Amino acid sequence: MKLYIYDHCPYCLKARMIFGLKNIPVELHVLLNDDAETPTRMVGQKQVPILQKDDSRYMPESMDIVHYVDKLDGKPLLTGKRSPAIEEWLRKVNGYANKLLLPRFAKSAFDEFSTPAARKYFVDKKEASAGNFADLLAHSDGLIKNISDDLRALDKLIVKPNAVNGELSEDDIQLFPLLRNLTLVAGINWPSRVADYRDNMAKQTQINLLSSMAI
Ligand SMILES: N[C@@H](CCC(=O)N[C@@H](CS(=O)O)C(=O)NCC(=O)O)C(=O)O
Ligand SMILES: [Cl-]
Ligand SMILES: [Zn+2]
Ligand SMILES: [Zn+2]
Repeated sequence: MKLYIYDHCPYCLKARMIFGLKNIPVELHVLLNDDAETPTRMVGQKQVPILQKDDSRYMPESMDIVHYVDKLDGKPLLTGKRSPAIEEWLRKVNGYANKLLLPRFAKSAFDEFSTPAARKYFVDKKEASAGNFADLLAHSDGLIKNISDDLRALDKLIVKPNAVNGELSEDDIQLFPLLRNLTLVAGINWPSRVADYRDNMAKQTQINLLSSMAI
């Protein structure tokens, strides 16, 4: 199977997670952020992730790909209970996390931004939507405090470092991509239980953390 992604893309990360959790090999391909032609040939419009199944057919939609791959061997892993507290925490943190992440993604060495035009495409589309990146970056100190404090709240909710609610669930697929991308943010104070969850899920999923290029 092949997965066509952006490295920063949280939807893409959800799809990458399930391959890692199931120990199913997959060939990753990072598309340039401005490449409409390639995803359009596969699924009809520019979007990632895109799965190429072992029958060569292409499938879009992270939700569909996650559940397709989880069921492949008739042994689904995503069986644990959902947590309203975790889901509510994610809604709260998603209220502002992109104010930190988008301007940092635009300055980072992800392969989807490896041409100038791709990087400019991202900046032009996301500034229009999120607002002036300079202004967002000038507000970093408050935003970094807010996420450090929110992670202190999450610390008390993590049941096991291998599964947020104790058994692997839909909530791990929603939580880990956010925690992975937040390792790009220099200055966050990571509590112990959250750092262990983040590291264990990075190891299980075989998805890299971003500490080495944090800004
Ligand atoms: N409903 C789809 C959403 C994928 C999506 O919007 N992905 C974004 C990248 S993410 O970093 O925001 C995307 O494909 N953007 C490309 C564009 O809109 O030009 C799914 O669940 O897989
Ligand atoms: Cl899902
Ligand atoms: Zn994106
Ligand atoms: Zn799901």
